Amino acid sequence: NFNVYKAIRPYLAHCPDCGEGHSCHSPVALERIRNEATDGTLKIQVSLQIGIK
Amino acid sequence: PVMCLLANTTFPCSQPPCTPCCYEKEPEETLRMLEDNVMRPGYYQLLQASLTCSPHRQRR
Amino acid sequence: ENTQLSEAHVEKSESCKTEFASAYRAHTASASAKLRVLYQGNNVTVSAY
Ligand SMILES: *[C@@H]1O[C@H](CO)[C@@H](O)[C@H](O)[C@H]1NC(C)=O
Repeated sequence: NFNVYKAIRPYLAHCPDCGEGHSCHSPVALERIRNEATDGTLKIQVSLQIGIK
Repeated sequence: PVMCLLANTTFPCSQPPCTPCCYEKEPEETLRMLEDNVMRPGYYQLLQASLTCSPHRQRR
Repeated sequence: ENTQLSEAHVEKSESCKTEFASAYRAHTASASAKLRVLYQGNNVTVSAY
């Protein structure tokens, strides 16, 4: 159920913030980060997808 | 309610000419549906009928 | 001859649904209170304006 990630029209990005500073074609890259939840909760946006393929 | 429109066809907002499985039938035309009906939440319910997808040949 | 137009703007946040501050204006207040009276063996209490 809830199979939604067939429609992920790509935002394919050569990740600049790879290991030891410089760039690599990383799909695990962070694009947006939310921490404003006052309980120390960290909403992190990875450039890859889990769960639904 | 109100009918949705792919710039020539006034279909019901969750019932297009390709009712259902819009992306399986027409992928890039569903992308043009995204480009055209981005104002329309009934189109988003059609997309939900492709997100909770219920195709013809797929029994789910 | 490879160029990149680039574009950005500012929106509201995720917090604005429930978590938000209010620059709020008020003027001349109201005088309400609450009192308990002992009256003929009755600890009885009311609240009024
Ligand atoms: C009535 O209220 C007073 C406090 O105002 C308290 O000292 C007293 O014990 C109370 N008496 C009874 C009978 O409730």
